[PDB]
Amino acid sequence: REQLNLRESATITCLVTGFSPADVFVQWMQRGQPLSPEKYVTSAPMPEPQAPGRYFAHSILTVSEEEWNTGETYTCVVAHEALPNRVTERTVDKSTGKPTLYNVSLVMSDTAGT
Amino acid sequence: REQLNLRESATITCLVTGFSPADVFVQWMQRGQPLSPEKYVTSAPMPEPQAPGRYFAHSILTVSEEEWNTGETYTCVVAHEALPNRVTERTVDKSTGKPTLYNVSLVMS
Amino acid sequence: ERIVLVDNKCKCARITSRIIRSSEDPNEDIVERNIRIIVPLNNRENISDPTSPLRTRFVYHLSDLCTCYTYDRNKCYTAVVPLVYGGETKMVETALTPDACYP
Amino acid sequence: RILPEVKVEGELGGSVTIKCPLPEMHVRIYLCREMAGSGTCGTVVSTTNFIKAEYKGRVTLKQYPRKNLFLVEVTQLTESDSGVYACGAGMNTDRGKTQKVTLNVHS
Ligand SMILES: *[C@@H]1O[C@H](CO)[C@@H](O)[C@H](O)[C@H]1NC(C)=O
Ligand SMILES: *[C@@H]1O[C@H](CO)[C@@H](O)[C@H](O)[C@H]1NC(C)=O
Ligand SMILES: *[C@@H]1O[C@H](CO)[C@@H](O)[C@H](O)[C@H]1NC(C)=O
Repeated sequence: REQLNLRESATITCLVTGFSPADVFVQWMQRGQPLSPEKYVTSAPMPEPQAPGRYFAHSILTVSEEEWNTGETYTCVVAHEALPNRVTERTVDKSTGKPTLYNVSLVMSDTAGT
Repeated sequence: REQLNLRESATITCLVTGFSPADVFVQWMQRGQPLSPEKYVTSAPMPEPQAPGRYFAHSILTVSEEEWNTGETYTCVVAHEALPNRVTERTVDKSTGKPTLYNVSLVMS
Repeated sequence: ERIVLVDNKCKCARITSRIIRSSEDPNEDIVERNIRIIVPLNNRENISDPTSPLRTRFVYHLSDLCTCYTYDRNKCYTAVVPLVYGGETKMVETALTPDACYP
Repeated sequence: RILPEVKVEGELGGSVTIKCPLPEMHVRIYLCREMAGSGTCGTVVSTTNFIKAEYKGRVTLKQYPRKNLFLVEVTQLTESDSGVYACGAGMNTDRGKTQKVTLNVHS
């Protein structure tokens, strides 16, 4: 929250935990198209405190502050061996990550019906 | 309820059972004035399957489906020579059933 | 004691009914309507593509209750994710619902 | 939704193993002790290497694809292990439980 107050930049972090062994592939997509490695930086796979041999890795993506407030959904897609499909992904936008508004307009009609 | 979801017509039935002898008369009133004979149909008396010497009838009034939707009474008047005043009547409305109390339990936790 | 009148699993409505056995009085019984809609509150417009605005409307006509909001636990939803690793682009099928289906 | 509440006795030396159903598709299978005060469910045993802090080193997981019983065993009983242990699957823990059962101390 305090990072989206200076109105300078926003950092979204993709954290992959529990994977073994190391050397996992991670990248970012912006509205269904990938980005160059000049805007996101991944970290080397480091060991895990409570795990015998499981690891973890971080991938930060920095974007302009106004590029995140208007929408512009970001996705992090990763590909480690162990995945049953070998590829998975997650996604965030301004309306999903720690929102301050549950704008609900649920309507229910034909309660009796047949 | 099933017949009103077709959004075409509404069918009200005046059921006259348990009278004796025959020759019962049925009319369909609305706000005092009667309805045309081409709006309702009356069947002939038939004997009761269990009761030996009694009868029954029916009287179907078919109206536009939307017209049922706004109040509108449709009271059925029956004349038979055994009634205390020779005339009886019944009425229904869109609102003619019960309280139907809603019991909403909206949850935000 | 309750008949499962509806067990919709794509909009998640769980309408049902029963007859409440009141006292041994004249039959002024009560018929139950335990409708139980569950709101996802965090799903997307299409359930199978995480790129659309999230979700404002929740329409429940109980006559078309016998596009969806939720995800069927026994069903699998996937997508094509356009990864590259350099110059080539192997558009590979991802999983939007890891654990409801396996390769 | 199975509720096979059994009365398996326990003690310090005593060991009790619960039985649970498995989908066998290598999902997340877990045993979870529900907390009455919290109103939520806290995983005591999971598919991963997680073990509850109170139950560290005294619990064992035992999976048979052959016989379709998913069973977990507790080495020692401190007599405080009396609660709703529910098994299950899916990533979720609370809303995913398949069968629940409450174990017991002494007898
Ligand atoms: C909240 O939802 C309503 C209903 O569609 C919409 O008109 C309004 O713009 C929404 N508010 C915001 C801030 O998006
Ligand atoms: C519905 O009414 C019954 C009794 O009339 C009550 O026990 C129940 O709590 C109500 N349902 C709610 C409040 O969701
Ligand atoms: C978004 O919704 C459309 C409409 O059904 C459907 O093709 C799909 O769920 C989504 N589109 C894509 C390209 O995935």
